[PDB]
Amino acid sequence: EVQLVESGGGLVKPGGSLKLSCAASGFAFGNYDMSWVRQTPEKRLEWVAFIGSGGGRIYYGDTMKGRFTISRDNAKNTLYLQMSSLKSEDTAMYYCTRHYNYYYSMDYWGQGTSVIVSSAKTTPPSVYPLAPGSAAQTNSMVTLGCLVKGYFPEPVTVTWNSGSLSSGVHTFPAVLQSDLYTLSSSVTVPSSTWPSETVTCNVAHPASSTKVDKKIVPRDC
Amino acid sequence: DIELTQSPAVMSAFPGEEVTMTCSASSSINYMHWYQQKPGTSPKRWIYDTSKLASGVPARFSGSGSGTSYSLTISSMEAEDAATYYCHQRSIFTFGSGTKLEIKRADAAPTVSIFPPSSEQLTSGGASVVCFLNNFYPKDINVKWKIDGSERQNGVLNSWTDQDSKDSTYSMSSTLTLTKDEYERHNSYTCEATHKTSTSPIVKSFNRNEC
Repeated sequence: EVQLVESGGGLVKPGGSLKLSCAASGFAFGNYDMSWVRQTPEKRLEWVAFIGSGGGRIYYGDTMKGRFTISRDNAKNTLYLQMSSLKSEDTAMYYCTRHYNYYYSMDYWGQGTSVIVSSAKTTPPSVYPLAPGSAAQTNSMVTLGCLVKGYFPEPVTVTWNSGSLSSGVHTFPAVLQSDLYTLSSSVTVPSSTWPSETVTCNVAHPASSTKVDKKIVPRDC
Repeated sequence: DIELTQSPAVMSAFPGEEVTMTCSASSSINYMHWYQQKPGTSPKRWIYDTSKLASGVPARFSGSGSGTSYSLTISSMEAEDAATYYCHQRSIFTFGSGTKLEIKRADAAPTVSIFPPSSEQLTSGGASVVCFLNNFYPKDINVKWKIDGSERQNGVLNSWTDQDSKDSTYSMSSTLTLTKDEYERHNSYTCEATHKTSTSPIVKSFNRNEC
């Protein structure tokens, strides 16, 4: 029933601005105090802003320094957060939350909306097949991979045979090399089934709206 | 101001054990709350008002404390309890930094494999050598790279996965990035894993001038 759905996140340059929204369903939105809480890339949680049922009382967190503005429209069951003069340390996941009673625990949370503040620009990935080659294996199982390099921003989603190959998959967290992310994914299959039966990795980058398939084929030596 | 710290930062236990984690305050405050988070999803209300369980919380969980010290306790821990737990209270700007509870299991050596740079990455002037270390335990593990008989530790990046949902193992990638010229200038590439399942390392290698 109770639903908290957030929107408005994205990538912005330092100094810029962005307005986040949080639509509500399932309860009497006007009866409840609401807040925004943010989680930094370091998984640090900070109380960014608070607003009472009526919108008459407001609080902001310590490092906010005048650059945030929280508001609400109890006629459209929507909570807002306007951010100004953004800094890199304002990069975080931003959550819309609801308060329970006057000790101020937070009994419902939204799904989150991601805010990234940097001068970097959106870049599609490169996708390279990882076949064994000069390092051929010789047991009952064989491990293959795909290398995903040079994309911005996160995230990417990796699948194998369009999701059919799900067991035996390890997709590792991306790492930032020079404002560009790099990631690898491995899959293990029976030695008897490759290349007898094809293996393809599927890479999707939503931000650049790119889709690419890479078949894993034995090399020419 | 009034600020919170948590201890321990990381801990692991077998299912069936008692578990306790502590949250302390620089001065006296009351009505402490506790939130549960698992990777990829939002924090979730778990305990509130120092001792009240939120809905859907097993009775194995309990919260207590007063003044400057509070704790969260779990009897007969279950695998599903594994998560990060954060404390917070109505007068605090920054949440406590969290206790991450992980699952203890039987030791296991990694499955290791190494991959030379792909032909198409070479065509673009770059050369990544990739080494996977899959399904080991505990998380602590050492990887060494040797090029042509010499040890190398410059262009290496290491990345671990979260503890696995199904079997509680860890996997990691270890990537050595070079340009094409430096790759073309050496022949033997070795990836070496020293774990505590093994006084003797696990070794995987290739020669560039083959294939």
